[PDB]
Amino acid sequence: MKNMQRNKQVAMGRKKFNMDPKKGIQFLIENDLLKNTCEDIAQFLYKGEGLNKTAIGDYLGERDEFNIQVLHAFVELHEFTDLNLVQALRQFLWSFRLPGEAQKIDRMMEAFAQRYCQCNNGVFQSTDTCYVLSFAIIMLNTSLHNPNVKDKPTVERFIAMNRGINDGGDLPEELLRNLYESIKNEPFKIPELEHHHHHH
Repeated sequence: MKNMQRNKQVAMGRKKFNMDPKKGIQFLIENDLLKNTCEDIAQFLYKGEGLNKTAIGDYLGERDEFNIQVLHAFVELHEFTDLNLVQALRQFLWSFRLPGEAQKIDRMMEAFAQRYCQCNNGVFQSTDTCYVLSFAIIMLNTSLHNPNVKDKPTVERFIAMNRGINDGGDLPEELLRNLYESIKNEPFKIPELEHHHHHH
């Protein structure tokens, strides 16, 4: 029952963000409860233990000066080390909103695979494949289930892109069918989704 010091901090921390973003952080970083220099700021700011989505978002998806460092710091806090490339490109652009559309995701992707490689390390050749491939899928899903991009690509086409972008990786065909399956079978993606608006 005796409320531990740490617990008391975690609570007050969430409150800050609720009133204003970057407040809960400065607290832990000011009280030594956290490690500044974009070290721990990643494991926390990136998500935290109940941080306001609107807050973390405003900090992730704009520009700033220090923020850019927080993102580059650690690129593996999207809970998908054992999930898969595609599956990651499905649900990983919410809780913040990416205003502008296809334009910033490019850079964010280069660094995405550049650090996320840890998830596999050797599976996607090195890193280039992980990046170039990632986008290939982001487009697939989009064109797949989109009103402004009514196309509905096929698994074959993907393989057509993989068999060349890999630069030698090749990647099992069966894997391409499963990785792409996560999409066709589990549509939806970047913000501004239908999310079943018909609900009257």
